[PDB]
Amino acid sequence: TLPPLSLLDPAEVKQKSYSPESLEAMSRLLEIKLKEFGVEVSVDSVHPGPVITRFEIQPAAGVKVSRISNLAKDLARSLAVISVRVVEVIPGKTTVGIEIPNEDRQMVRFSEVLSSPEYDEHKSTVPLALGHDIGGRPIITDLAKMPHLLVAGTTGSGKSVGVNAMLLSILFKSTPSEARLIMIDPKMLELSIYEGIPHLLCPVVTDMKEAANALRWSVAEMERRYRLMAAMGVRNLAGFNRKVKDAEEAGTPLTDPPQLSTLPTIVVVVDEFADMMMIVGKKVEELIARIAQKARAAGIHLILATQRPSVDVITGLIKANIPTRIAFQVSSKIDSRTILDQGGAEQLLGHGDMLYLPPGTGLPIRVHGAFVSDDEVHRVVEAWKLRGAPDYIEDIL
Amino acid sequence: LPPLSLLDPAEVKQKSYSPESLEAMSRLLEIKLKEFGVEVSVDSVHPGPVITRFEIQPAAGVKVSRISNLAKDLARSLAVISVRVVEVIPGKTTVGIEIPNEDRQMVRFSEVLSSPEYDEHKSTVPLALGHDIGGRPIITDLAKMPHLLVAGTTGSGKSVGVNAMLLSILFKSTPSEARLIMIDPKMLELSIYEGIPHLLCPVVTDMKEAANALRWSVAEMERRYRLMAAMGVRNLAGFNRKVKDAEEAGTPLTDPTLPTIVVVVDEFADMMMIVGKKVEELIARIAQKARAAGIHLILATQRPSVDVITGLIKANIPTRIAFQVSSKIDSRTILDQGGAEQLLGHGDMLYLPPGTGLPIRVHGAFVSDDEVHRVVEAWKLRGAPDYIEDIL
Amino acid sequence: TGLIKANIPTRIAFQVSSKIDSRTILDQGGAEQLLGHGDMLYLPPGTGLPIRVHGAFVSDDEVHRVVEAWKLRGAPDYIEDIL
DNA sequence: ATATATATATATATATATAT
DNA sequence: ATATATATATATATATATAT
Ligand SMILES: Nc1ncnc2c1ncn2[C@@H]1O[C@H](COP(=O)(O)OP(=O)(O)O)[C@@H](O)[C@H]1O
Ligand SMILES: Nc1ncnc2c1ncn2[C@@H]1O[C@H](COP(=O)(O)OP(=O)(O)O)[C@@H](O)[C@H]1O
Ligand SMILES: Nc1ncnc2c1ncn2[C@@H]1O[C@H](COP(=O)(O)OP(=O)(O)O)[C@@H](O)[C@H]1O
Ligand SMILES: [Mg+2]
Repeated sequence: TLPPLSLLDPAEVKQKSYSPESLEAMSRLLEIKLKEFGVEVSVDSVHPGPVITRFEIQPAAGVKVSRISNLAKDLARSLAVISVRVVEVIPGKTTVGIEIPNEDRQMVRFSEVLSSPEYDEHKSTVPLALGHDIGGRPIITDLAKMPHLLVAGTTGSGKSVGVNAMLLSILFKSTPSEARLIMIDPKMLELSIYEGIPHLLCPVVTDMKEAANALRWSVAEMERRYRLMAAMGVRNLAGFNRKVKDAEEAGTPLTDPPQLSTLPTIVVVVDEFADMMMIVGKKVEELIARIAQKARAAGIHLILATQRPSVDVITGLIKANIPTRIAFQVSSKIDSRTILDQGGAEQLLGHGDMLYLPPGTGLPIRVHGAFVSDDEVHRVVEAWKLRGAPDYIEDIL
Repeated sequence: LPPLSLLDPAEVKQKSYSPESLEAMSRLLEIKLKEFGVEVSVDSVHPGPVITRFEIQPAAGVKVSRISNLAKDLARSLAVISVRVVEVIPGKTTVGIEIPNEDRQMVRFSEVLSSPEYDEHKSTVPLALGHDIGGRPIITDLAKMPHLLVAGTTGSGKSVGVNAMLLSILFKSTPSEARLIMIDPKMLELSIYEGIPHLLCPVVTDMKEAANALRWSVAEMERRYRLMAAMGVRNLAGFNRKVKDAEEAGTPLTDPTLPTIVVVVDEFADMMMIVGKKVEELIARIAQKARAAGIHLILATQRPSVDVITGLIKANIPTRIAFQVSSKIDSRTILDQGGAEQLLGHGDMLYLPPGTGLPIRVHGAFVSDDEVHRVVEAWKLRGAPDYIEDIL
Repeated sequence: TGLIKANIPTRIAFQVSSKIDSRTILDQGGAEQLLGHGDMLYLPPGTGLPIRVHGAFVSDDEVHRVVEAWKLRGAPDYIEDIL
């Protein structure tokens, strides 16, 4: 009874297209305005895209890539653009990629992302339709193996819309028997509108006295599920669901060290982690650390939307266990490496232009975050409440 | 309402610049840059009230950082206080240097209200806080900020800035829409406001009488927030939709027009220290849902320290205004960038929008305390005050 | 303390022994470069650049003379309930 | 133009010195 | 007795500002 994708707004902005004459002219202009800075290049390919256009240049014989990155602001100021991003390492090809933003920004809608094959047949209970890559290819990842996340970026750069797109990716694919959310929300403006779905376990947790109890129940559920899985000769949640479905195949509900069924995939979401720490502090610090360390094999996954994550806010022991991190628009090369261990997250655009950093890879996949206005979230949540009852667990609080 | 013909009519100045003066200054800028390393060609000039912008076309190979570092030696070599380099102006190729004038002209408040946006501003709490570089008024809506973080080192137009903000709040409102509860610790500012119907109590000048008004504000926001759900509406305009259509259809809608109430918080460092924590962790309570029930704050202080503007108060209010501050140390706790102390003073600010990260150079408006007395007396003469007992 | 620096806009620092003390007083860092013996930089009411004011010398063989010139003209008036 | 030298921001780890 | 706040040393990353 999963909702129809028709509840999302249609693809409209597909009208944009640039003639190859303009690309020729702009590539020659790029070569000239670089050669005016000492570095000579040769535009090799002109790979276009929705928001940016990767002018894949071939550096000369002897020029260093740093001699290009250190002028990624002068070159931008001298091309009548906002800010160019220099992809100092293309994977596979022996080039440097300059990504000059377009004039009219083809917006990305969310039905454009979900209608893609990578989402059609993504066999995980918890996918995440992040958006389109720099060329229109959709980027769809798996929070189940991710296994956690750290949203960041300054004010007005698309963090709330990012979390919204992620949650809607959770909804259009997973029943309450395959996913089950838990949401904390200090400074409530955009997450309250999710209340009532059959995927929650609590109200929208604004009572910071009750956030601690929610996360303590989360840790307790982690412990209980580890006990229950270790008593059944398995090594993670996926193998446990395999065993229970093979049991139901033989029509035999297994023991309960009566009956056991498939277990959900908890998703603990936290918006603006800094405001939560400014209230609960050390009381819910060991809790986040302990639900981030040993809560992958169980299923309790942890999203953490935040502004600039510093060790003052998100401690090192928590960041050292959340290895997949996105960044929308930091302010400098230190606000960048606080969230992404690199630079270049300041050389972006607002309005939802993230840098997805896959787990265990030093190359941020620049992704354009899908746009989801609150009307879409409302027309999805009100359609969920029609399908299920607000199943809550007061025992959590 | 008190009409526009109650303020000082903006004195007519012929000008502070001539085309030959701008041309000579542009040539001087090019020559003083050529004496340095850079090579520069000025193409366009944009005059302004206080700061004048020179959009320069740097030569092929000139890195912007070089001019941004030569900023101070330009300030010296041009015989000015200090200039600032707008490193990237949108949609162009020219770097913008901003040179202070020699004949400052004042931003008089009638010149700010008579602007076409204040008259057309569709709200009840506009903070018409003066012109910008170009000389175009910068009017913002309180209910969308939805709170404020005015600060700046002493003698930076702060009392006058807050007075202009409050006069803007007043000038286009009645007690049925806007309403005020002022907090003036130092016995110094806002003591003039005593008899306007926009007040709910005698101006809270005692400091242990301030926790009372604060607790009443909390109770008021949290009872309006329940009264909303009693009709399913969300914002105060929504709850007003009923009672202003209950007169278009004659509807007896009862207790199952509430006005916006702007708690005017001034020099809150005092209130902080003479109360303690029951005020330190109470504005953080208000700011959460006050933005939906008319309650609003104008949090202002005259020393932005680390223990006065705390992360428990700072993070619930993203809209923040500076003035000429001591140095970068207070710049980083009243704003989040660099250049909030290098302001020409006497009203200049860096307004930071709610959903932006670039503060706009804004020239504050100057309001004569004579005209403040005049307009407060005008309000006292139009209607009459009305207070409430439990405010304590 | 923060309480003392809170509501005292006007400050006067003679030559302090280091720079941390100069920031403790003025928040400027220019008090440690004073030539001693009554030299001081005045941070005027309000704020701004600290003006340097070489203090004036008065000798304890003159404070006593002035105390005498006053004492002869009046008498100690100690309001009882102060202490 | 390109290799170093000096200042600064951020994060870790330790020793004191305060408070509960 | 046992948690915080501060100052320090040290290690990276980043620009500017001098040598060759
Ligand atoms: N995918 C997108 N495309 C275009 N604009 C977007 C997109 N995502 C977000 N925005 C813009 O960003 C704003 C929301 O930013 P937000 O996530 O609230 O930042 P913050 O939470 O830091 O204030 C919206 O006003 C919207 O216009
Ligand atoms: N926009 C302006 N135009 C002219 N003079 C101004 C302006 N803003 C401030 N001033 C001058 O600065 C003074 C305001 O000082 P203020 O910053 O209120 O002191 P404090 O910070 O101690 O309250 C006014 O008396 C006025 O003379
Ligand atoms: N105007 C002045 N010129 C030169 N020396 C001065 C002046 N004023 C004070 N002094 C010096 O200051 C000294 C007194 O300082 P002192 O009272 O010992 O300081 P403290 O009591 O704070 O330790 C005198 O020895 C005198 O020489
Ligand atoms: Mg947000």
